[PDB]
Amino acid sequence: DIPDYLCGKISFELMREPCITPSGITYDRKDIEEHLQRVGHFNPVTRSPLTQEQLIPNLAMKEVIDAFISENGW
Amino acid sequence: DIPDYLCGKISFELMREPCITPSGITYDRKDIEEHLQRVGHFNPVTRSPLTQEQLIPNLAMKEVIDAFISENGWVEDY
Amino acid sequence: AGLPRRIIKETQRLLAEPVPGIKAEPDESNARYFHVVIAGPQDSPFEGGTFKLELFLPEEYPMAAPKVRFMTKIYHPNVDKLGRICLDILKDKWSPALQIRTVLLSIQALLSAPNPDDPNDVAEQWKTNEAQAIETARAWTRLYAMNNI
Amino acid sequence: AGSAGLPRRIIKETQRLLAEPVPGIKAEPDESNARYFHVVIAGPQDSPFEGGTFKLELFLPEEYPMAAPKVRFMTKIYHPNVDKLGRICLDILKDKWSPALQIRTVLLSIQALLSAPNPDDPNDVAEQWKTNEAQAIETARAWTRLYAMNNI
Amino acid sequence: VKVPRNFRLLEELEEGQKGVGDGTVSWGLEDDEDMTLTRWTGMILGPPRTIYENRIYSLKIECGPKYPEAPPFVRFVTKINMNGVNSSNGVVDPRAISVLAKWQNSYSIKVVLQELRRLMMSKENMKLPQPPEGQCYSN
Amino acid sequence: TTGVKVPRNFRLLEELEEGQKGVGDGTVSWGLEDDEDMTLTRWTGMILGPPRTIYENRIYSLKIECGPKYPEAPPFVRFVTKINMNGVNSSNGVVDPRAISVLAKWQNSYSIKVVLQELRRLMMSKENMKLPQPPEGQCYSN
Repeated sequence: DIPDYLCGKISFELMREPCITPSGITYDRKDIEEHLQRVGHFNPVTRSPLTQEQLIPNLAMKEVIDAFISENGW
Repeated sequence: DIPDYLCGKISFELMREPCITPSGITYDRKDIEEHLQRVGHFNPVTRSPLTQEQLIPNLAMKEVIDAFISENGWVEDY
Repeated sequence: AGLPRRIIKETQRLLAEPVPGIKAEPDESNARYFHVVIAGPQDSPFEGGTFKLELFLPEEYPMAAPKVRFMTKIYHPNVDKLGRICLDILKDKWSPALQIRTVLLSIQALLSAPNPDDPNDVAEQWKTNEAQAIETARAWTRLYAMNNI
Repeated sequence: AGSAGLPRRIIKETQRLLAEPVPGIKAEPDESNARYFHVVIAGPQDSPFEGGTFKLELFLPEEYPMAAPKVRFMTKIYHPNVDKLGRICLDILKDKWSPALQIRTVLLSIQALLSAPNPDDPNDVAEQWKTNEAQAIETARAWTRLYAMNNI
Repeated sequence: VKVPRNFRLLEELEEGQKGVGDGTVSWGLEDDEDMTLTRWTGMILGPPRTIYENRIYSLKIECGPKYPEAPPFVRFVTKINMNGVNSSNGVVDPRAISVLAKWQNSYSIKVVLQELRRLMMSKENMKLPQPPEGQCYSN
Repeated sequence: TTGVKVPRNFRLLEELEEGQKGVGDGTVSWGLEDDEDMTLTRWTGMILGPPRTIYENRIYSLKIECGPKYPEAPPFVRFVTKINMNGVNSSNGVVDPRAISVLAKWQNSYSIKVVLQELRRLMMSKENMKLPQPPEGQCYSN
């Protein structure tokens, strides 16, 4: 139970600072970020183009997490 | 049952079709498309200029939702 | 009541826990209609009194603003002879993300923050004679606010 | 010296794999080294590699997942994308690599290659593949008996 | 959706400051302090091709606590000979004025004020000799 | 946090490439014996004489063996070309990892490229410089 949905797509654990991407994909902020200065400007999952300006704080998944955390804290 | 965090910042029900916005707020798709032709091309909540094309789907949530519609298991759409 | 959920939901939360100062309630078989009572803000020209208003949600709401109107008389640079309150969220400036609790709040800040830098006569007066209108205010609150049902 | 020290991503991938294993591949980290995996891919029915079974071996370099993992074949196979050293040719092993992919994905492509031998990369095995298919199959079918049959 | 007496009146109000431009019918709170917004003035110009020919006729209209469910009272300040305009004192008979008589909660002050102006046209009354202009009702 | 040891095979592949890509000068060099050898065990290397020494330009050529614990353990090295040199056996050319230091204290960070160059730094030790060689291009018999 850390259901898969609450996970970095790169990092694979629980998201601490969820941000979402024009194609609509959510990452842990840190990771997506590494990924961008280190493997290059593009969305890891859609290969669509991409940069660090274009990342948006997915505040509603922060709450899903927030919730889920105390209620279970891991 | 519906936690808040799974609802419209405008419909107040549980979202069928979440979108997130530039400053980054989610609302059900039918609702904010409406706000955007009935009330104004700005964000309900932050009110930065905001168009419908700036909307992104928020598939993460799309899932947290389904998750929940199965587990908690309540009330209907689709 | 056959009637949008968002409303039912806004209702329970308001009753099941309403607001420091303010009484709100729907009305039997006009479920869109609410009778409401602001406390005179403490330390406010209207301190004493207690203020009848009414609200209603029109069909287009939350797309449209909720219609709002004081029932009681009150000197106030943004209440007029008929209690047409005026207040950006209420005319042009409204979003649907805001709600009834939000408007109840803003009328209520509204009492203690009166805004004359608007300006209407009470517009003039009230600025040009800042504690001079508060007698008026207080008096009024005194005549109309206190001992009304 | 304990076991981890290891990234949590890696622990987790490892552990999903032992749990729901890909069908027809065995893969298992080296008890000595927690980054190296011992792979065995079975040769896909109706491919020319059908009867046999093939050792491969995977590794996590340090920056995984910002860097792909390493794979190669260790039985010998005849196929346009594996060289005589077992090096594998896969876009995702070069620079279609994304951190969103992973060990399981990598295993899955590699067995798909066993299915859908990609003759034009552009090497001589590839030539012979496009020029002469029949022999090209025959010959893999045969190596498969020569070397990839009961390395048991 | 059920619009209750007050805003529904508040509607007519503001409404009544824009108009129908097109001159004719027109209306008004009688005194803006009257939060109950009980009493109102009206105002209807003549039909042309009629004895009513551009005449400024003032009415007063009252809406009681149940409007617009119930009709409102209407009556006439400026004298008029017109079917169902009591001509001792201007009061309008609602039996006899089908808008009032068959009244709908959808109706209102523009509505009634307009309908008389239809009825002034009526063969009924475009005849009918009139009181001398703008003399009228004592009370 | 430091970390991660490369296994044998992928470390070999690397020396494989490095080995065929550059090289400094033509100075030392290695590649596989058999390039069909998936086990990657046996290699060849070659080194030239350094300047100013008696070894001055002949080209030596060596054989390397990497076993299973490479590179945690060093590889076996012998000369094919006959050499007269402290560390090397004059009968069969076999380097004696004892006594010969890179071998004798191996790091797992070491590689064939390194050994080759080390053999050559040593062709400048003063103990080895002026010793009489055997005739250019003979090889140890076997």
